[PDB]
Amino acid sequence: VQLQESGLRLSCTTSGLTFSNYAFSWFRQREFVGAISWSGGRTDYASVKGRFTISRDNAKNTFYLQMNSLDTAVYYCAADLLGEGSRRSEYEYWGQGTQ
Amino acid sequence: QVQLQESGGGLVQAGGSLRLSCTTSGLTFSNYAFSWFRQAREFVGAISWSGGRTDYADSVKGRFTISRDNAKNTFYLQMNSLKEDTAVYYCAADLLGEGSRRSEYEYWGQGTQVTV
Amino acid sequence: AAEKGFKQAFWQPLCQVSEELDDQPKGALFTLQAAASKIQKMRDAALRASIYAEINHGTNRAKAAVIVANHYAMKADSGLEALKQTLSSQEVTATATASYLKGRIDEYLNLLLQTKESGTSGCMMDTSGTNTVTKAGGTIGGVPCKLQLSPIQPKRPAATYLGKAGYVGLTRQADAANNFHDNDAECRLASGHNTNGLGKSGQLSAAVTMAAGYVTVANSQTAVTVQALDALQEASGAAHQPWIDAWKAKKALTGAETAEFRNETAGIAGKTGVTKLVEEALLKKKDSEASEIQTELKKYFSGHENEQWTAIEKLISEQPVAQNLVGDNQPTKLGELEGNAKLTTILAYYRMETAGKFEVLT
Amino acid sequence: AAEKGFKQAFWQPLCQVSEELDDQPKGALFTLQAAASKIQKMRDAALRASIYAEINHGTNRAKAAVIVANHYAMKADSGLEALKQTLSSQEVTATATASYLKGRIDEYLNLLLQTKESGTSGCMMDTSGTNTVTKAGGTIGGVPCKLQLSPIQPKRPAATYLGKAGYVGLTRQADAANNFHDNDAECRLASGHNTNGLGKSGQLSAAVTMAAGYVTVANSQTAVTVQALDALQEASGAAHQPWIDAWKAKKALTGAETAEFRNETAGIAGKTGVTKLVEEALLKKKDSEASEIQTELKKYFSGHENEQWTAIEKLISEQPVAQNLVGDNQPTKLGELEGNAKLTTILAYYRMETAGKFEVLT
Ligand SMILES: *[C@@H]1O[C@H](CO)[C@@H](O[C@@H]2O[C@H](CO)[C@@H](O[C@@H]3O[C@H](CO)[C@@H](O)[C@H](O[C@H]4O[C@H](CO)[C@@H](O)[C@H](O)[C@@H]4O)[C@@H]3O)[C@H](O)[C@H]2NC(C)=O)[C@H](O)[C@H]1NC(C)=O
Ligand SMILES: *[C@@H]1O[C@H](CO)[C@@H](O[C@@H]2O[C@H](CO)[C@@H](O[C@@H]3O[C@H](CO)[C@@H](O)[C@H](O)[C@@H]3O)[C@H](O)[C@H]2NC(C)=O)[C@H](O)[C@H]1NC(C)=O
Ligand code: NA
Ligand code: NA
Repeated sequence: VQLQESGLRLSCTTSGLTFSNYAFSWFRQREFVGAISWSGGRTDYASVKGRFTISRDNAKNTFYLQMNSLDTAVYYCAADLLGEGSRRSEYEYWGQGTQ
Repeated sequence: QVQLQESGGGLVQAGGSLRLSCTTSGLTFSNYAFSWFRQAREFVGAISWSGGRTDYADSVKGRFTISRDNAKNTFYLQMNSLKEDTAVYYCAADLLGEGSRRSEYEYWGQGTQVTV
Repeated sequence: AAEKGFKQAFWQPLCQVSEELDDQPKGALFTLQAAASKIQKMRDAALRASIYAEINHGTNRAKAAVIVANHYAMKADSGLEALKQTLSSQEVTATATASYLKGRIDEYLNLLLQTKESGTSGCMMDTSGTNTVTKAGGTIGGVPCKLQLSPIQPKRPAATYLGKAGYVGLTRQADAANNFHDNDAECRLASGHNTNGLGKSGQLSAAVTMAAGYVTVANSQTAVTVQALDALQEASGAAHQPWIDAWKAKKALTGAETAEFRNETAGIAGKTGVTKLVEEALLKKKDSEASEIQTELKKYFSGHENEQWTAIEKLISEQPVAQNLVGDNQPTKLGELEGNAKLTTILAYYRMETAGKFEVLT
Repeated sequence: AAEKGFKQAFWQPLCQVSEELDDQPKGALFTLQAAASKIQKMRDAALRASIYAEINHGTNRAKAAVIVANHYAMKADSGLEALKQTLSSQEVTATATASYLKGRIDEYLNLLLQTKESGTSGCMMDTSGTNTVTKAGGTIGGVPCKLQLSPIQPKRPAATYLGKAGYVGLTRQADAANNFHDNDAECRLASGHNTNGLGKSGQLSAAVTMAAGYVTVANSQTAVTVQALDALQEASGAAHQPWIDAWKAKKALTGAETAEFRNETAGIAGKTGVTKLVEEALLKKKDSEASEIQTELKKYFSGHENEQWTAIEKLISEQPVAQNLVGDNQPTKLGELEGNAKLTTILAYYRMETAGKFEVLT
């Protein structure tokens, strides 16, 4: 499986994973940025509340970080099976990061 | 589609023995209970899906035995003391069944003729 | 005439088979996904009934719902076992045999397509034997013939060119010299003799078969012969075995259509799991008469026919859950909720509620 | 020399690939069955925990068992969703692409094998270019090469000849005229020119590719050329696309090894479903502090580490069921029972018992 960051609006696109089974979070460096639940019904934000927005598109296997009023750091995405969108969760998969 | 295929029937002298087989294709054999019926329709015998329970009709008890070989997808009737036993014999399958003549059978074979 | 290139009557039926084999992996994916989807629908119904039984604990309606839940859970369980033992092997075997045969056909057709000397002389000729054909898009002389395995997306299984009896278009050919071979087009792949065919200093040592044993190319100056494949029987070790293998594997497919995956309409006592559960949990006896089962079913379903089962399922589907357990403005009636993981955690909530109420009451 | 038959250095690497591709469908069956088996193991543990909870209502451990049951049920649910949405396509695609490519290779190798004039002159020669090779059991000239798709039984495929980087043995060829072609063996499949190759009255109008674009047969009197396939990159529309497709599909496979199918060893609070269930069903708050979760877990598990989860699982596994629910003299401990359908009906029995308790308590 692979989580691949891209992109300001960051994207994280998965391969080899059932995207709809997973909650997703953004981290940066290590600090938490934001999280979305597996169902997408819950979001939690860190320093960034009101400037960044997290979203998911299950049909495109992509999770997004929309950043307004800009942090500098490497941003990493992480996946949490059936997670509720919490920074305290155990993350099973992580990306390589984007600057 | 799913097939239950009986074989082994024929003309047999009274008092002897005969083995009937029922082999399935297209079905998860281990998910099903299996029964024999006959029509000269009446129940002959049944085995539970687990193989742990068998039931025989009064007319065949002590003469016929039944067994299953999951590895070969095959259900057997061992007929002994053949006599009144002349009929077409049919095998039938019952999903997760307990081996009962009263169950609803989802699949039926085409029958094999036994003439004593 | 013998030793000449092949008119469309020869190769078009092979293109038709190739294009249909291309759909076998699509149908395998469709069937595997359909099986899982049906298992998930059984599990959802089991979970709705289980949740209803927790909410309505201590009632005859709840005991009916325990019977309903057991029925659907057993179906979901048996469907997963069938997916594991039977469907997975069926669909992998159909995918592999069809794709392998398609590769054999496509390599042969692609060879004919490229083996030409001009627009009028080559191995792959049009209907009349006037021009050699060319591939453009996924077509060869207008015939759908991609000579590639297409990207795999689910597509409902169908059968036209390969069916229960065999390959409908691959019939006995009584006059290959005139119906398959052109009069003029040159093609060394049409014989093994050295003058007009594959031999160099002399004829090939034996006949050569091509397209997984479909066509026999003699080592003398004579027309090809083809296997009739429209009325197949099971065989082993045949020269054209891959054709038999793909036919047998396709014919074997049952799809997600066996009893594990289908709902039942034969009354309550005969529904999967019902009589055994009544015997084991309610009568607490190993044997039962039909009248004893009917008496229990009257108590919990008010009858033993499909209509009484449907009526309990309607009560289950209409039962609301606590608003806190779903999103804002989202439906709360069990029948409007779907998804195994979603219903599983709702059941956990109500099991926790039951445990706490049991503690308080005792 | 140009336009002569092919020595073993040319075709043996194709046999090696064809043999390894033959195993890809075996790996698909292995993984599809492994995924179902692992889901079933998760479901069995959910059912055991559920049964323990029904039996032991009134104790704190019964609520721990509700949490355990929810964890395993969510794992079983998510594994089935992964099997449906991800693994089925992966394994069908690997089966189809590998089998199709194998069909393309095998049709070409079978053509070379048959296109010979004598025991010393033909298209398929031994290592030294002395003898033509023959099919012998499952070999060609002793090289494993079956040129058949073998019966499919579950097995993990090797990755010796098709690995993460590409086809290790299909490297750049620096001197095909001397290393691939014999000096004397005649073979009209080695060129498209008419004197020694496939042309009849003149050369073929263009180069011909064979084996799904691997080998290019020129229309002049010159040696073949081959694609280097040992360092592949993702591409589309390539002349050798089937090689890329099989490589990409095999490298993509995860097996039944993603998080849904594996048990977790990172403490209780971080285990799938646990924190959310504690928040929703026990604290009844939307967001919790880590210490609040630990306090609840202490009440029910006596701790929050793996060892306390294992201890509750031991209580669950040791719990006996009623002897009438199993055969005479048969095991009764939940941990000695397995099979989803079997455990499902045992849960139904204990749910019926619970219904009987609440009927009086209320
Ligand atoms: C994820 O982990 C769970 C928890 O371990 C696991 O469920 C367990 O599965 C096994 C069956 O594979 C159940 O049975 C145990 O099996 C092992 C191995 O065969 C035995 O050694 C055990 O025996 C001990 O325990 C028995 C009962 O306490 C004793 O009678 C015996 O003498 C031994 O002391 C035992 O039979 C086990 O009960 C479950 N556990 C639960 C809570 O259900 C699950 O299968 C794993 N998932 C995957 C996908 O692997
Ligand atoms: C086997 O049959 C059962 C019973 O019909 C199926 O479960 C049922 O599934 C349907 C959805 O397909 C649920 O229907 C709901 O009805 C209301 C209308 O009142 C509507 O608002 C919803 O959108 C939905 O259509 C129904 O609740 C549900 N019943 C139970 C008891 O859970 C089951 O899916 C069938 N199995 C298969 C494999 O098809
Ligand atoms: Na996690
Ligand atoms: Na039945």
